Amino acid sequence: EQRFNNFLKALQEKVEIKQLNHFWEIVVQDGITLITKEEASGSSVTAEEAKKFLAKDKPSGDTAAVFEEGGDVDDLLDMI
Amino acid sequence: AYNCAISVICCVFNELKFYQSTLSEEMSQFDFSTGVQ
Repeated sequence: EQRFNNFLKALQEKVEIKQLNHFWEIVVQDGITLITKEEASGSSVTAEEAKKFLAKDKPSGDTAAVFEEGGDVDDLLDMI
Repeated sequence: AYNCAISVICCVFNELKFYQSTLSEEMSQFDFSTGVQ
């Protein structure tokens, strides 16, 4: 049980750091059934609630795009 | 080219990360008559 619980944590974070079009959103909306630990209750349910909603959104950071010599170009396109 | 780049940096990239009288009338009349300013 707990082994697949930490496996669930690992796979969830792995798909999170992965960026896909048909990403874990389909998995999560079907992962409404036990995507999180259940060996001792209490922590199990709250961890399930935390993992269900994947937790927030805010963009920040300069020169973080593909081919940084275009990141300044991306910065260049900010004046018109 | 670098001077022109400095100029264009002067406004854009203002932040960090710069991508590395009767007497006077009489005198004038005398000057005009003399033709010397």
